[PDB]
Amino acid sequence: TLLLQLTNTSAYYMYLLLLLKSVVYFAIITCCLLRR
Amino acid sequence: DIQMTQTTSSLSASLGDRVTISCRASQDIRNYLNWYQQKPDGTVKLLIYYTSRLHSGVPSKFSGSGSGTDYSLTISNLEQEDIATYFCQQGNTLPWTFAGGTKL
Amino acid sequence: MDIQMTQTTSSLSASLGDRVTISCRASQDIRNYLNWYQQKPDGTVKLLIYYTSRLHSGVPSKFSGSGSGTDYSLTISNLEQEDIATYFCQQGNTLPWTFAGGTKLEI
Amino acid sequence: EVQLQQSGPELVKPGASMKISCKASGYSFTGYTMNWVKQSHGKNLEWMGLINPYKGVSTYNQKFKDKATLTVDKSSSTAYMELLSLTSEDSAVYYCARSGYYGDSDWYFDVWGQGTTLTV
Amino acid sequence: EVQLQQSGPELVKPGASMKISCKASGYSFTGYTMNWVKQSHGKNLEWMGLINPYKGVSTYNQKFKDKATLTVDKSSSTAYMELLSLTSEDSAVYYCARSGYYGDSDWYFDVWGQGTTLTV
Amino acid sequence: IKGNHLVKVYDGSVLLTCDAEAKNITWFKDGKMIGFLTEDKKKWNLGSNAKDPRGMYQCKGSQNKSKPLQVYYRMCQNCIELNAATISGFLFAEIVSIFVLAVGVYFIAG
Amino acid sequence: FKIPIEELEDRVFVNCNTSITWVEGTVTRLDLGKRILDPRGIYRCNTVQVHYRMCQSCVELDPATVAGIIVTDVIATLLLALGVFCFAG
Amino acid sequence: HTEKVNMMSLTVLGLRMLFAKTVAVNFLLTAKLFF
Amino acid sequence: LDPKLCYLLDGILFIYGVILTALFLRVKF
Amino acid sequence: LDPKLCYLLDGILFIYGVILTALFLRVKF
Amino acid sequence: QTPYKVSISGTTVILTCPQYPGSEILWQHNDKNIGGDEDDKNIGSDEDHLSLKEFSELEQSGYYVCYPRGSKPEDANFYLYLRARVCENCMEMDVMSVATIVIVDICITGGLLLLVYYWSKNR
Amino acid sequence: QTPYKVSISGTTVILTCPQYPGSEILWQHNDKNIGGDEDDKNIGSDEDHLSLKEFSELEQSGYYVCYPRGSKPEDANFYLYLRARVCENCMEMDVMSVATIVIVDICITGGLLLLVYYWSKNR
Ligand SMILES: CC(C)CCC[C@@H](C)[C@H]1CC[C@H]2[C@@H]3CC=C4C[C@@H](O)CC[C@]4(C)[C@H]3CC[C@]12C
Repeated sequence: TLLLQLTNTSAYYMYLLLLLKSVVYFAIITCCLLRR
Repeated sequence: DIQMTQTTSSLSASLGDRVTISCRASQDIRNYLNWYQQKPDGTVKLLIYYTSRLHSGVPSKFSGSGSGTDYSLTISNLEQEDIATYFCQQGNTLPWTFAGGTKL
Repeated sequence: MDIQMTQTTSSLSASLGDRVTISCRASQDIRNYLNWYQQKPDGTVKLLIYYTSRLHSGVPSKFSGSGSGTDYSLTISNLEQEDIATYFCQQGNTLPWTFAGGTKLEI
Repeated sequence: EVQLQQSGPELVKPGASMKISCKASGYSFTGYTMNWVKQSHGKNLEWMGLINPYKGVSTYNQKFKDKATLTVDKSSSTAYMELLSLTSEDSAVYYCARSGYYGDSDWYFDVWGQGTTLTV
Repeated sequence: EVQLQQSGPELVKPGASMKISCKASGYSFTGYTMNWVKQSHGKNLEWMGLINPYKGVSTYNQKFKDKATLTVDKSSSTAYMELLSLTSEDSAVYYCARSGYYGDSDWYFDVWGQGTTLTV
Repeated sequence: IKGNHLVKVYDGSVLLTCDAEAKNITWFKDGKMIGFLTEDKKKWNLGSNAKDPRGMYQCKGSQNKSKPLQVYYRMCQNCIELNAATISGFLFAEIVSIFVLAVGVYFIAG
Repeated sequence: FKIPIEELEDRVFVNCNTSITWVEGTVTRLDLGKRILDPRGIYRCNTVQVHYRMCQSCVELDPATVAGIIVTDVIATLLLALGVFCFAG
Repeated sequence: HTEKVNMMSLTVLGLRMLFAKTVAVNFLLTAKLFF
Repeated sequence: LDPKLCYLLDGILFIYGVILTALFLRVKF
Repeated sequence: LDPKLCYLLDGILFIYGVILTALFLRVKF
Repeated sequence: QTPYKVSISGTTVILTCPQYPGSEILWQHNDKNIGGDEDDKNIGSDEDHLSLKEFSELEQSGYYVCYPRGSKPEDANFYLYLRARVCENCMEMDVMSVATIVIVDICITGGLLLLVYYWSKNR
Repeated sequence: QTPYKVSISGTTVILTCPQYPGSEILWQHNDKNIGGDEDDKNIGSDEDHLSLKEFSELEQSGYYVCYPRGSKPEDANFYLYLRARVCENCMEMDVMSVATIVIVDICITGGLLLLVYYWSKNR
């Protein structure tokens, strides 16, 4: 069950990195929507 | 509430004698009985419990016996302080029913 | 800082079959850490008692010792022509492990 | 030394409510179940009931549920009885009897009280 | 059996450098510490130091820190001492003694060598 | 036990006993006064092993202060594996996510 | 009497001096399967009400993370509603 | 041990639910920005 | 434990993909 | 490896769904 | 003859004895007296609720029996055997409960998106 | 009393004993001596380190104490209890490394999105 924990805590940072990229993409789309 | 009557309601015991106190119950109480020493001035203390054991501070001259219904107390070398009444107390079912006892 | 470990007796007079003790006093408390080496006349030495309580592997059982703190002693009986030697003690607490002057038996 | 001290005669009017304290000393009051045994007619003992000192919960004889109500005071280390509708028959001597807390020792009364002769 | 043979007695002139070997046989040599002990004047034993055969790290006496140097050729199961700046005070027997590897058993010298009468 | 070695270690939590009188044991940590406990519980807990309890612990009882026992737990619960599959998946997700965001920003100029 | 419960080879089975008479719950010696399946029930040997919560579907949810994911899921769905608010506005 | 592994699995699932929500909101915001 | 929550969210996204696939095939014709 | 292949399936489902709904909204321009 | 409702809640176990109504009920663990006044205050037999704060799976577990006041522990022949690996702030949920909560979340997400879409259509 | 600094990488643990300088440093494990020639060549030793290559989960975990040459094992001034988990290429993602990874990736994403915006606006 150790390798399952390793995959889970690798995914917990992978998806959080995807969340940070999606948050900054949300920031740029909000900036361009305010430009819109 | 099992009635607890002694077969010997009152008896005469001489000084320095070994006299047993017969106690009986309506039903078997699974040896759950205690004997109590009540001095006639009013003060009362635990003599023995569970018909065989001995309380702390109780003298070794007091011990009980019997299984089932007929229970007895063994008292040896009666003194002037030993002249009192004694109560067998059923400790089996609620409520704990005492007995009439016998004077000495 | 080294322990100046000395023996009170350097030459002990004894005889065959005698039970005699050998004294060795330490400068400090060395918590039951001694050894008891014997020196043959040709110079060949060996260990007899280590830790002052247990005996060496292959030693005769006639060698024994006791003591704790600073006063330690060796108990030996039935001295033979093989047992004439010089007997040593050493400390084990602090480096360097210092020996003593050694007690030589006399027949 | 474990000591159980009560009040005196405690003269109480008939038909009223009577109180009889029982002070606990030499031991922890909440650690030992204190029963209440009444000397009926000067010759026969019978059991009124008990009260848990640690939690205040009381268990009574089925004949004498309405005769008295047992309360305790943890700060005062005293056990109280509050007799309800006492008659000339109910004038008797009341013993407070300590025992063991749990079910293996709550059935023998180890140390008793002097007993207050509730006379009218 | 376990036994340690040493070099012969050498009449080494003062001021030169001597080399005495001591073989180790009958046991795993690299797993037991070799302690080098000098018997001055034929009476008083003096402990000069130990060299660990495995690591090669050697701890010396405070007096003989500079006057002695221990080396080990592990392949031939030998323990060497390169005595340097010899004096007539060094005309003594120089045993090598096996103790245990670890601190619970390195303080007793189990078996001892024959002894090189290093005459100066 | 020998020479002030009183603090021992024995259930996710770490059980940390001390060898002293069972009246009052004071648990110091990091060279300062951190704890002082009562009787009948000399097994002071800092947390589960997954919450990596570490540091110098020392107890003081009726005898002298115990010499410090430094626990060092590295039960990870936060350790990622740098195997080829995991780093390959992370690089794949990184490249795909940055490319998808780039397509999102390539089509925004109008 | 004091009817015992045996945990041998990670399995629960009741042992008595006579026959076991089950009355209610999950079902001399009567097997109950493993202990990880959490058996319960009343077993009256002519009596014990056994209970097991060796939790293997067991979660240690801390309030900080499960509160954070909720308070960010709610604001994510709120911004999604703001996105659908621009569908026809 | 496993009681924290399961909580890690649930918070990965919650992060992925919220990732699907944030991908949906970015897609809808970009599409309405183009519209 | 619980490695099948991933398959649950993958099933949710597969439902989303197939209800876009049906719409795309319908409006494509 | 089962959660990792499940996450690979998740990634390809995200990309397939995103591309397909991008085309489907390209139709409704 | 009701069973003992064992109310596990975090690092706290609540045993109940609803077999005897009204009577004061004491508790015994492994034929050793527990509940009420004891050495440790982590255990309290309030009413029928035998609370077990900081439950240990090895030393506070095992046999449990309730008996009313005025009844012997040896008289009772209806015991409980408890094993429960409790855990701090720690629920127990299967895969079906997680499926339920994700289905509820996606359903209320859709039901709020449709509501916001219609309130935007109106104004 | 400098604490025993420990450097775990992958499946090997390197127990450094910063006190006892200069002298030979030995080692002890569960009151049994290691750090020399023995049956297993996995547990090495050095002038300051006890490198347990291929560190086991529990077969090599216990009380690890250094003592200098000459000093007794119980004469050592310090102890360490080690119980660690190992992998093939695990790294401990502590808060500093996680924050650094997040800030590096968010700066990378910002720079790439700015550059993509620039060349998309240019064409
Ligand atoms: C998912 C987030 C992070 C990034 C979003 C990127 C994708 C999904 C976005 C970025 C630009 C978008 C496109 C921009 C322009 C057009 C052409 C128009 O006729 C219809 C919609 C369509 C086809 C959009 C569909 C979705 C789209 C491709």
